[PDB]
Amino acid sequence: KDILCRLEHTTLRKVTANTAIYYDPNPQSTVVAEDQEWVNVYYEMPDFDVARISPWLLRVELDRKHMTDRKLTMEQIAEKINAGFGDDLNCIFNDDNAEKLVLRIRIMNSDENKMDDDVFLRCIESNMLTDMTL
Amino acid sequence: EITPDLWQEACWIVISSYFDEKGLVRQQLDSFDEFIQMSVQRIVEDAPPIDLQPPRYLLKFEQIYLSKPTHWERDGAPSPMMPNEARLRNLTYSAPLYVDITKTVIQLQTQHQKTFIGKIPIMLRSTYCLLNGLTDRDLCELNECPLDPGGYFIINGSEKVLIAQEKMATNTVYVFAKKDSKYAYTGECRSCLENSSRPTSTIWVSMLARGGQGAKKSAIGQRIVATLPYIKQEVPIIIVFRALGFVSDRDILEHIIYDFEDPEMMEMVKPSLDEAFVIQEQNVALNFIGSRGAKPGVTKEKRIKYAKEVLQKEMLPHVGVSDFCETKKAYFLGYMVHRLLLAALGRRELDDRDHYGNKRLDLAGPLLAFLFRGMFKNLLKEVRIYAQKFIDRGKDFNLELAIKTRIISDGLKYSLATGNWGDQKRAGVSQVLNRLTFASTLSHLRRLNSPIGRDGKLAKPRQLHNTLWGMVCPAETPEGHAVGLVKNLALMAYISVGSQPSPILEFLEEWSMENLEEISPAAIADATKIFVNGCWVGIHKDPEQLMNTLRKLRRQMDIIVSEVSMIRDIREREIRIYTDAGRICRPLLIVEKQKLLLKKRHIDQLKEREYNNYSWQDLVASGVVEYIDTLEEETVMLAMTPDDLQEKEVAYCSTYTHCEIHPSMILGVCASIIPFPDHNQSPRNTYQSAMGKQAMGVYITNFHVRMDTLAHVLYYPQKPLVTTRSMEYLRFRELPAGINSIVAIASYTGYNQEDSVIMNRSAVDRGFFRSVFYRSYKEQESKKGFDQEEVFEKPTRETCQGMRHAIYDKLDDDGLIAPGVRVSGDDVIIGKTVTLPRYTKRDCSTFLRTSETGIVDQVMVTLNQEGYKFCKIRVRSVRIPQIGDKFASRHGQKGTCGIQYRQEDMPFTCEGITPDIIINPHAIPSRMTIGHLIECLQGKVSANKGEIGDATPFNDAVNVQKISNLLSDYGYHLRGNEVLYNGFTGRKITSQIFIGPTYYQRLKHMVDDKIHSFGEMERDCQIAHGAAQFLRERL
Amino acid sequence: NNELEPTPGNTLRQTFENQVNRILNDARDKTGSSAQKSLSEYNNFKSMVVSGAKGSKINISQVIAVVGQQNVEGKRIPFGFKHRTLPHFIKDDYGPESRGFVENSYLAGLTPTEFFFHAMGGREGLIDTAVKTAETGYIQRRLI
Amino acid sequence: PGFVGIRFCQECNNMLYPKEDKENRILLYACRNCDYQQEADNSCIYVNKITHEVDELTQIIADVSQDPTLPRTEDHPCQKCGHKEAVFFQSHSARAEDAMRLYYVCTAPHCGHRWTE
Ligand SMILES: [Zn+2]
Ligand SMILES: [Zn+2]
Repeated sequence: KDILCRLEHTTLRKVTANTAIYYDPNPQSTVVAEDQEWVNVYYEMPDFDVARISPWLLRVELDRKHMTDRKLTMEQIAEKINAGFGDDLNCIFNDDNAEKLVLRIRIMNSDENKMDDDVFLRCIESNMLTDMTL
Repeated sequence: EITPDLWQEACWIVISSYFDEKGLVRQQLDSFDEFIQMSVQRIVEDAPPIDLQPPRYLLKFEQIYLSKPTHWERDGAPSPMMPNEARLRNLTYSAPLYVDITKTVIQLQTQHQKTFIGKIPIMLRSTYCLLNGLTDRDLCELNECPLDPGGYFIINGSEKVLIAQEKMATNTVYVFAKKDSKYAYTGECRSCLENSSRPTSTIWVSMLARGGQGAKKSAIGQRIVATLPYIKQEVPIIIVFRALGFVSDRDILEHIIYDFEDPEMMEMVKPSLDEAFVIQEQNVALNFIGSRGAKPGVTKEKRIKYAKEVLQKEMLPHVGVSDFCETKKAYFLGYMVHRLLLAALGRRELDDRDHYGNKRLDLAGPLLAFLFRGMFKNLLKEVRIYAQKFIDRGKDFNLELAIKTRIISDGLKYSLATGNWGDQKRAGVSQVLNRLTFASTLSHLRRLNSPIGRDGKLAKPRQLHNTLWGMVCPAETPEGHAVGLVKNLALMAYISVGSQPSPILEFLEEWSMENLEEISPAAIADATKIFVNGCWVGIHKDPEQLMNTLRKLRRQMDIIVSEVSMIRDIREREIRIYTDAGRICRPLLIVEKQKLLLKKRHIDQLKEREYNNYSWQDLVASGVVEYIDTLEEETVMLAMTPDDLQEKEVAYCSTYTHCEIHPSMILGVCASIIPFPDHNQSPRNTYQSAMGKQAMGVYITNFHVRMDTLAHVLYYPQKPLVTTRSMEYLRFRELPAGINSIVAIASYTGYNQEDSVIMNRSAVDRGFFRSVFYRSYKEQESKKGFDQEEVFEKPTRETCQGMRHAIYDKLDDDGLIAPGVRVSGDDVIIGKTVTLPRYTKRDCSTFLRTSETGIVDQVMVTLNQEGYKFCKIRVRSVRIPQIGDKFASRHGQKGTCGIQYRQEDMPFTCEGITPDIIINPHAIPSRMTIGHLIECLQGKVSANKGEIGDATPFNDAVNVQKISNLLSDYGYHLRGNEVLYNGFTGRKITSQIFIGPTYYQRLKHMVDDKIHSFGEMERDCQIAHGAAQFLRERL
Repeated sequence: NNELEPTPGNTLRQTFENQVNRILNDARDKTGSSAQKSLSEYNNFKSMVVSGAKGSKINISQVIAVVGQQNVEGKRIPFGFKHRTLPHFIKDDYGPESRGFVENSYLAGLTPTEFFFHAMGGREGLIDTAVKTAETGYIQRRLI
Repeated sequence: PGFVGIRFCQECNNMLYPKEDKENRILLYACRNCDYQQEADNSCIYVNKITHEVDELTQIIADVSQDPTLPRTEDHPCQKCGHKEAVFFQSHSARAEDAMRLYYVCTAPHCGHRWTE
């Protein structure tokens, strides 16, 4: 099974439950009531957003059955997103200690130093689900 | 009320009454009758009046008439025309067409009543035939066979059948998908202008696949685009809505999305709204569309005028062509988009290319109506050319030299003559009627053809689709390349002839339907949609009570003709009503509250049908039977028999709406002669359906007057000892094709191994399977120039150059043989010189076509269409069955003879019965033609009891054990085995041979037609042999 | 009842159809051997099968015991009507009779639905024969 | 999530498009053909359900109890009205992807109650 999961092509669409895109300009009081408990870890210990971050939030829910059968894990996805995009995207995700398998994505911190962000973010969502090879 | 002991009496009474009324070729006759009754008058009435210009001349056609078929002789005298003279003289059996023309001059008018415009070929035994309504006595006076069904034409003396043409139904939206396409889903509508002049015009509405990589693409996803006719490239769908004059997004979406509280649908359309954002007015949209024509206009207004013409005339003509129909087209276009969305959302399953509810069959009527419009336009076009050259001279104009009556007369004749369904400037229609045997003729008149082209290569047309049940014979199809494409009607299948929808529409308009233009656009969400002939026509808020009312009216045969199908799709909230022609349908018994409406009183009334007036029509009129088409069948529950209506311990279904009449009516003509076909492997039933067409018999009773080029008639045909009830309606008793033969299934001397057969020579000496072969020769005088002609005369060596060692002294002075002369190869039957431009004449005399010694049987002499002398000579030869000859049994067990043994040498029973035929047992076990074994058993019971056995399939009253028990009562071994004695030595044979009477067929194929005295694959083998000198000797 | 759990690598529909085809193909083979046991040493089918001259054990089985499942494109008989194979059945009937299991022998004769579904399966074999008789020398001609 | 619908302009009934008020830091829906702007209540711009999880009972139509061709059973009584006969069927759909669940609809006229077992 371990080798099977290393050969069979798996794009992020295989393991995604749903997308929601939000306008959320203050992560400190995020518009999704589920996330305020767990997201604050990344804001007690800040990362990336040292200058700014885009107010447009892309939230994906991953399917735990399709994730666990492949033995994928959020760090292995997020670092492949970081590898596949670079620093011009940022990824934030749950520990599997938390009950829900969320990953939260935002547009670059330092690009703030021809698609509007929520149009570009819908392009990014399609490009990940089409062609982010996990 | 009818009890299960009376049921097998009851249902065959009603089936008998159906065939007494309809007969077998009724879909041929009713279609041609409708063509002359209705379509010809509409084609002339719909054609545009001539505006001609000085004075202005306006010319119009009012009313139209045909006479009975009437020949115009070589001097021009009319005389009434009989079909048998047409066959003999090579005439076309046709009726002259006359029209009332009003000539008007500008203003004054004169009427040119009954102007002759040409001849329509007449379908024999149609209401316009001279044989119509005649009785058996009258037909025999005319030398017609009373049993001949008609339903064909005679063109230049040749009988011609229009094979029905299968096609996709028009006006209905289909959603299909294709593998490679740019488009994930494509909706389409092969819309057609209500059987008006112009052809079908397809619109497609497609959703693009997301697979185009790119930021703009990925940010919006799957755009929906229209493909309009006469436009080079797709138009964003929202632009087409704006060009129809709906400007806001909400106005358009209210035509596409009926509940706006369905947010999954709303997100599907956004990529097409954004694609069209920059166009916000009808004029810009019309400019955007008109810019994409085949020759985009020089100027904006010329493009808009072209676009507005395309949107009114070219897309969706069935919805309308008039100046104000664009709200209707918006609703239909929005429906076509809405169904594409439902297919893409997976909320509705894709359409099936092979579902026969999506087909139509074009019969003789529609085929001639299409064809006749082409000729009638040419008639007006030639008048427009000819008339103006007089009006350009100010003189008065005469139509009676402008109307070239040869246009209609020769255009219809030519296409029916050749099958080429268009100008000599679709093929294989109008085939020569096959006259090999009577069942062949009946099956040829009921044959259907598939589309091999555009739709066929996308379909799975050769598979037996589920929806052929009760419409098309499952067994009957050719072997080889045409497998599954050529098809045959089931015995009670009927093809709709069509009616105007006007009476239905006027009913709907009063039964509280709300019309296209009246609705508040939200109200279409909860209401159901009503479609008539594919036009969306309105909405109704109580569809169940509507559908009850509609069915009641059709059963009473009030406003709604019984041929109208009416379909409620309960989950889709669509009611569809079709008055269209070419819908295949079948009669079924109505069931209500788990009871048949057919009661014992109906059977009692039908029993007196020879002198009581009651008939099948009264069964339809009483609402006891109903016609149902192949997609109203999507909504029925069919009981297979009234057994299914009885109470049962576990109840399968409690909601039956209809009942089968008899399940054997799923078979067609040639499959209905197979006994016990439910006991055969299905490929062998298919082989019999082809082999039955090749069995000799008596093909028609008036065969003595027919001068057919080839015919075969059996001396001593018998009806089968073992018969199916359907064989009554095929008239197989009256024109049988075969003999009941005593067959032993035995390995005798080995000459019957593989599929060979041993035949009793002494039976053959007594005329068993003896037949005669008739060959007819035509020859014709001609006049090729001022001083060269061909004339019948007896040639002579002192004058003719072309003379051979052929024999001329059998000819009389007229240059013809007389009947009763014995003829052989290279005997001259018709002496015919041509005068040449020692010698003075060339010889073009005709010889006996083969060396087979025959006898001249008849010589008829006449004049042709041109008034030259015309001869037909018929020759007969008797064909005694030989070792090469092919035989078959009705169970696909074809075989040649192998040897013939005299009675002394055949094996014999104690009673001295030798078999007529010995077949090999090795033919049986892998073919599993167990019906063949049951026939021999039932036939032995039948020949002893003296009673013809009922081999109808699906009869729970006839079982092999019961047949065995009956056979035991006559002192035979219950399984049909018998002790045979060897003819050569008289010893008993250790095994007991199965013997019984079996109905055998002599097939057309005879060794005397075939005995005669090296391609790529043959050279390839001689190389592998290394026979290099052979390989070059043979080349 | 959703009490059926899918086999790994197969869809639940594939899981269901696999289980049903196993049951019905076992029944065909169990009835067929029971027929072959019935045949006396005198039986003329058995005499031709055991000699190898003509026929096989499945022909005996189909004549005597069970014609069995009818297949189109390797599957059970398709829903050519909406959610059913013929108008005689109710919708969503996945049982053997609905989907083309011919539980009768050729001696008992087929019921009307069995006769039609056996014609559907026999049409596929007629089409395939027409296809392969189009290719008879094709590869030979190209190779040579 | 559910799904996200459309808003239309009060002035001209064209589709409203989301954009940020960058100075108040609030999402607006704004017309692209006129000055009309509307404050959003929802914050969510877009949702997309790759698993397609939705309650199919919203898509079953109560009128289907009238179909002669579906099987019906007293073996599964309706909760709302107690009526014994229910009609039952599978998804009659694509995008179930695997399941063979039966959906039930009460056959009592004007009850129309729908459930799954
Ligand atoms: Zn606006
Ligand atoms: Zn209820």
